[PDB]
Amino acid sequence: SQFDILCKTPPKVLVRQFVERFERPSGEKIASCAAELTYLCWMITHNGTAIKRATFMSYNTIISNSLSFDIVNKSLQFKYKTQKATILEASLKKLIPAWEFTIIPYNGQSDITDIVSSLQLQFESGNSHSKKMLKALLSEGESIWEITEKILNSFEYTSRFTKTKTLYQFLFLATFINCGRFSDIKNVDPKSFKLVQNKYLGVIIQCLVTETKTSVSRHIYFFSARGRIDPLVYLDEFLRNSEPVLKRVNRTGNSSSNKQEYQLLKDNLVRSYNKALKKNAPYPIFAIKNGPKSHIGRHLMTSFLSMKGLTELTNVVGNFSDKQITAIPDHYFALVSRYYAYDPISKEMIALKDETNPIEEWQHIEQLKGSAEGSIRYPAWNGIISQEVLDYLSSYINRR
Amino acid sequence: SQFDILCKTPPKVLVRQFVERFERPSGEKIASCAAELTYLCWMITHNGTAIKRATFMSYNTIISNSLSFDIVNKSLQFKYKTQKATILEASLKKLIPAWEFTIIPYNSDITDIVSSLQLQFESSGNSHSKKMLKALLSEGESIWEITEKILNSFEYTSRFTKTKTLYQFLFLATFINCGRFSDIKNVDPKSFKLVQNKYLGVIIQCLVTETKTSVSRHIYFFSARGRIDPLVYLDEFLRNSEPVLKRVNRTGNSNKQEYQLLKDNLVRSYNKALKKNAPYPIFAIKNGPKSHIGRHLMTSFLSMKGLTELTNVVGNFSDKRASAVARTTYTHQITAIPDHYFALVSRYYAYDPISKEMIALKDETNPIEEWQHIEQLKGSAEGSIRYPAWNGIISQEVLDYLSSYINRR
Amino acid sequence: SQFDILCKTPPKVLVRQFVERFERPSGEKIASCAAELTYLCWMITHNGTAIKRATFMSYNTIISNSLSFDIVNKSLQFKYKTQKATILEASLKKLIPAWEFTIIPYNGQKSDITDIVSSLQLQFESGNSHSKKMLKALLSEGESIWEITEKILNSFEYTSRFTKTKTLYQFLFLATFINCGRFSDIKNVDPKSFKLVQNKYLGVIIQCLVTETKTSVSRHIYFFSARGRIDPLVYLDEFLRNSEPVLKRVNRTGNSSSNKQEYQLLKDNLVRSYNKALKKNAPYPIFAIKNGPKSHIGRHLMTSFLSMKGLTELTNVVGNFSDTTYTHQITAIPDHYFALVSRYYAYDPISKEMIALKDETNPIEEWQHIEQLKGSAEGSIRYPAWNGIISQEVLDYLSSYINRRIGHHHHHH
Amino acid sequence: SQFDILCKTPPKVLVRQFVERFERPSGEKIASCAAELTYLCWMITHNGTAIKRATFMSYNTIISNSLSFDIVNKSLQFKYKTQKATILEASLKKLIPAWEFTIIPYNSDITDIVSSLQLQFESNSHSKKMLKALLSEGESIWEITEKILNSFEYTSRFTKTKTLYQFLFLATFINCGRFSDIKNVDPKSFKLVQNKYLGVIIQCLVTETKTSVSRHIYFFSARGRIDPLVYLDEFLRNSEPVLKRVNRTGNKQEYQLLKDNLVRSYNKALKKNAPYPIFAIKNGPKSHIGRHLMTSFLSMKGLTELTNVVGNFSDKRASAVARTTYTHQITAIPDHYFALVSRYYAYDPISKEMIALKDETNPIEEWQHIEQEGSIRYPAWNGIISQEVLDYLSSYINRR
DNA sequence: TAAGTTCCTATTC
DNA sequence: TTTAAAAGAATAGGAACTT
DNA sequence: TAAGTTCCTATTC
DNA sequence: TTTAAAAGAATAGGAACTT
DNA sequence: TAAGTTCCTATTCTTTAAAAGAATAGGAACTT
DNA sequence: TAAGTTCCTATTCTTTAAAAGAATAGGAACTT
Repeated sequence: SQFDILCKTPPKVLVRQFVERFERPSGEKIASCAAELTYLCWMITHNGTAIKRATFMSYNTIISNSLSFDIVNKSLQFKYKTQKATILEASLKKLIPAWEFTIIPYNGQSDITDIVSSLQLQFESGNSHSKKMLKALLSEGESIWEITEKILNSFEYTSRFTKTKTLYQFLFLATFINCGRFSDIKNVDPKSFKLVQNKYLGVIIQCLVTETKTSVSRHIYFFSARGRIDPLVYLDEFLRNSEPVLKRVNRTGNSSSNKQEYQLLKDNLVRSYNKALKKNAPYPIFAIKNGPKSHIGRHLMTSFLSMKGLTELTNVVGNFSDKQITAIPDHYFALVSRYYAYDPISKEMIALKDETNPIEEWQHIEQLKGSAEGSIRYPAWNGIISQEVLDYLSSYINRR
Repeated sequence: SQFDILCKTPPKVLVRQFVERFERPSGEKIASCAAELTYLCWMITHNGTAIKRATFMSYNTIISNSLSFDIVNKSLQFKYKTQKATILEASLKKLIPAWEFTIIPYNSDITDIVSSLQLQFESSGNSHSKKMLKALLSEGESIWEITEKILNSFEYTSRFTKTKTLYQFLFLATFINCGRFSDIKNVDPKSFKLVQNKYLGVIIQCLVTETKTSVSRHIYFFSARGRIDPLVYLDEFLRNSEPVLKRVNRTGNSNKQEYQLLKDNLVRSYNKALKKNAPYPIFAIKNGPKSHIGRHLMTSFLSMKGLTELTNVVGNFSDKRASAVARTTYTHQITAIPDHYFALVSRYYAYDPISKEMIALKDETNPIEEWQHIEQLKGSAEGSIRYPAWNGIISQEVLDYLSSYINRR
Repeated sequence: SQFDILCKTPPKVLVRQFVERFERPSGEKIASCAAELTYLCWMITHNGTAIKRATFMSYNTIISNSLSFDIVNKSLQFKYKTQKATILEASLKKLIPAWEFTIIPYNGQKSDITDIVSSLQLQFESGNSHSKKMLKALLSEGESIWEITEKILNSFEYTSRFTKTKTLYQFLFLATFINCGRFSDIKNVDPKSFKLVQNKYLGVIIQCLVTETKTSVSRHIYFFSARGRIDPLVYLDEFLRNSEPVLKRVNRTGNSSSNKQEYQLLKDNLVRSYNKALKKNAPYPIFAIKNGPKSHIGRHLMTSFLSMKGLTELTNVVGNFSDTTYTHQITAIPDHYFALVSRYYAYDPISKEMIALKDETNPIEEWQHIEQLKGSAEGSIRYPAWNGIISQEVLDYLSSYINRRIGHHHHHH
Repeated sequence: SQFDILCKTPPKVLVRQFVERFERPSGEKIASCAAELTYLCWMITHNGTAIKRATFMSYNTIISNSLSFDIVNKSLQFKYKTQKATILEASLKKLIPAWEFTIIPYNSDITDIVSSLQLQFESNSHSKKMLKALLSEGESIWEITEKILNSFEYTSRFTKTKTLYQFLFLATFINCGRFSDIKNVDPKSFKLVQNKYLGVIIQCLVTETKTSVSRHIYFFSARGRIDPLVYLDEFLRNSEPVLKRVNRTGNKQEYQLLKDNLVRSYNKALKKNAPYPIFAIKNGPKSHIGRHLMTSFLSMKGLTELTNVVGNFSDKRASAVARTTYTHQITAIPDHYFALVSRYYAYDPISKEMIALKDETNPIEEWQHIEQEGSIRYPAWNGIISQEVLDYLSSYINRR
């Protein structure tokens, strides 16, 4: 990819390659300065700070779409998300004195007559059909859990391979359960899996994601759930069909010191996943272009919590901005696991008289040792995922 | 109304009518550009976004009160709630180059300040009202006693059965739902449904979309033990008022709703009435709560019973415990008033702060069991006959239920 | 006072009197425009909003000290706490076109090395920070907060010239300590707001309300039984039987009298004599320092007491330091606060609960004994000057507690 | 030291010496204005307020590293932590009109950004992880404490250094204080203070703390193989009062408990005798280990409420107005804290109580036997440390 | 087969 | 999706001596 | 006869 | 001492008619 | 020697403002 | 009569932006 090449190219070389384009003013050469120009405009406006893959990608597109130049008057202009265009224009000139640069703001700073004619148009005959469907999804009959199962099911046969089937369901259920984004699941450090105690379910599986959108680390969980949908089961299926992925570098920094060497899922999994979700459209919402896809899980849990009147948890669970890395309260999992119910009147979690009590089953599992069969059931993750974890999951699975 | 005419006038025409005023500079013409100017300043600062009736009304008043101009120097100024006055001034000029505009922040001149002070000095903000409400509450009478007394103050003083019916309905409705006037008025009569409630069997639910914070909420009506029965007042309301055509409330032009539950002006006569029959001192205070009393009453009721956790949900308050973004684009489902809320307000149950439970009052009549007796009852479609004006508008399932409940008593 | 006259003068008249000063340009006339000018600069910069007595007093002084003018060039300048000097200058001119005004910031941009140096050079060779030094000592040395409180309280016992002043000083001091309030917090109490309020640790305590506080955030002022030689109820008793209700002083230009308290608890000038007294009978060094805390001592003491005991969470609430329903917002003090300050209990850091001292007398039970016999409206007889002002329920309670204290057979039947 | 000389030099003289450097523009003279310039820039930006040793040291280094000048154009520039460079530049000029000064923010141009990036291209989290490891492994806090304490037992070259290291370490742990918290103790403030659990404990006072918020330092009898009183005894009988080093350009205090340079020697020692891996890490905690240990101890025992008080962490409950203006008495460390750390008791998280460990020796009763000489055992501190204290310690020791 | 990927561009958060 | 950069004041470390 | 007051000015919050 | 100012969108009120 | 010292430099922690407004403390001449 | 209406004006609630950055969704053209 372009970004990968950028990261491979030495700084001095980049500035070199950029300058060369202007010695023998060629349309073929100046029109390919987009990547380089992006890098430069950033390095300038941020004094050397590294640039993230996504951000670079975005800006590079913006520059490409706006780049225009006059080889005769030695002038060149383009758009860039910045407000100190001057400082940037100047710095650019210093690198290529002969030329005159013009940075055009990406954001508009709105003529009446247009606004009017546009209004006049509307008068005669928001455009968020996406929000309309999302309301329906939740507004009609089915409960959140019913919708979850149905979506989860839509991949069951439509998938071409067991791996993809396994991945889609795992990813979807994972996103819902943690109210996380695709990346929150994908960037998990497989080596961070641990067994953590929870006074309601005994123990739950916890892993860590560092490379999140807002760069605020958060935990991702997996736990036993009462009913036809059991996260542990899908985690099991996931593990026995997929393998660790080398952490893709996503920023120009050269930092090779401390960092995760692996990641839980493949970066491109999202494309196929969305493409799948799009086709097997279990609900209308998924037919809408640019409508939520992999995100859906996020929106679902966010709604679930708001509906249950537990918005206090929303922030913690969904990892947002509020006023060690903050952990999810014990009762959250109690609820989502379905072994308990939230009582509005007293505000406590009440377990369902259903026979199986998660706590007692963990104890039965915790007891009988001498069964490192976990490392035998999950060969590809052996040596990667804590054995204590692999053994627990393995047991739980066999033990049922 | 002016706003209605604004909505009826085609955009190009508005800009037309505005420009004309400046070709033959007349005082009679420039002094009437307020409405148009309001619309324009908005459209400009919001890039075509529609403007809401109330907001337009407000701004239009502000412009009217501040509009001043010099026909000779071709200059014109006025106040407008904005901080990017320049952008606005410029855009205005482009439409009428000859003139120079000056937008003054709504954030004055001494002689005015003075005369105004001189005025105040001679004649003998909301603090008094809050104190009076606390009084109203801190004296023998319970929330329900106060509710009944107010409800009664209209019983005789009203000039017509309709007005009497409307006032009581509105008041009780506002209290019961902890809603504002508008929360009751903008209900979509076509959204009435029967919804189950584990404490009362079923309750009537309707929907309001056009709320102050634009966050939709539900409005309810349910059987209540005691002298005051919401269902009864709903019955009286329905048999004396008729569906109201939904007033247009924004310049836009479409998620329709042809009707609304009450008349927009009902609030004026209602407050005027509440003011005169002043059942309590609080109502004598100028600018003191009027139609808002209902809301304050229930808010107090819940707090006093120590259930402030519900207050937010019932009063439909923007919830701040969840990220802004978590709200704006990730939440897609109206929060639900918890079942027990109605149990309490219905008076068929009581709240035990210690056991955190709803203790049914041994009153003979059991809400749940009576609904079953009513639900069994079939064929009797006397609902559409009892509420002719709402027939075809309000779900027949609802009209039949109410009708039965009423007759069945 | 000048401020009172300002409030009595009709707006149009003020502007009148001000303008007149500039028609027959006289030094005797222009030099007396300070009050008027203060009022005007405020009304202008605040669009008619009223001005508070203290603020007016302050600004008027600042203007008086800086006012200067040229009758020939028809120019006049002065300092005023503002940053939009221009808007102000203009508005002034419009009122008197002939003249040119110049508002000078009270708080300029703000020095020069050589000065800084010579100043340092001065110091190298060789009362506000000395204030903080003494306050630390006061608390740092032996004595406990309660010991210091008693000692100060006593310093007035024999140095006062009248029983009333003695009574007032001790009441005020103890009141300020107990509520961690300022002089004004005690002075502006609405005598008509006294009420009996329940407290799970002491049975009941006396509560009153102050609205006119510095930060305009209302707060409650309390009085309660305390175990030991210092009993707030006793000093309240002495206070009430020697002082009378004070008509509420008007403290803002508003004409509004429509609704407001007609009485205030203490006299505005009490603070002068009180500080003067505290200054002389200087029970401790701290009080000798010029501009050092005087009536404010109470506030510092309690703040320190709470910090020392590690209960800073209460500090804000009790001291009313700034940080739904249709309600006059006033946050109250948690029940346990009074438990502590009353001395009938102790704070246990390990569990965070209040533990009563096995001392025989338990306050709750005594309130019950008092609550039982009523009908003895002996309160209105003991506090004649407050009768009809302070709730009878309150006067009767205090009265009983007092009698039921010194002893008497009828009060013990 | 330079700073000491600064404090010894009269203000007028400093400004004198500074000005002289610019009359006969000499590289040898202008290049030595760093100290003086530091002082001045401070005095200017703070209107005469004194400057602290550490702060002066830091700024002086920054100026030295950036100072550059042109004797011909009579210009001089340097970096300084400030944002009102102009005001400063001006003031400087007024003192030496002929010259033009340029203050550069300490906290651009492409070629620099580039070369800097080119540099990086070619070439904190670990320490925290290592501490967690150190903690999350069999050995209890007290076991770790003893082991570290022992690592000096033989590796030390003198009895004094051995004595000092162990004392300092145990002191830091016990009080959850920094090096300075122990070093700046006023030896004349030692007292006997009552404790409802241990009878009495030794209390001293530190005024010159980092946050300038005074705090108390304690020493008390502890059950087990590690007894603070014993190490205090060893300390006292091998070291002696240190003259309080002046730490600001300006409130006497004739002595301090330890030597300012003790920390270097101590860290160097801790580094070599590395009892644990953590100590091998460059820039990893050294003398700071004690605080971290206690901080962890309290958190682990679930008593974080105490942490703030014991560690003297700036309180954020009471407002700044409250804290600044109206607070004049050091928050008292709760009695039970010492009960715990002394090991004569245990904390019951459920009953919220101190459960005395049936150990035979009762701390309270032994104090009484003692309460029912010292100046001869601690000659160097005689007349300095309260006799009441020296006698108590002396007894306790002999009575052992 | 295309569902799956691959590597940008377009949109949304 | 988010929203505190920096001054101010310690605690490590480096290098060359010292006991 | 000085502690108390009155009504500003100076300082501090 | 305190420290979010203001745009945006309801709910009261005033005045002159209607019934 | 090499741990232990000096005396800076390099790193890693902790705390942060300014001024309009509105009290409280003090100065003098007067009251009692 | 005045309560009840109109149609603004006056008051009193309520919630906030904008944009640089960083992901997720979609378009075309290859792969198992």
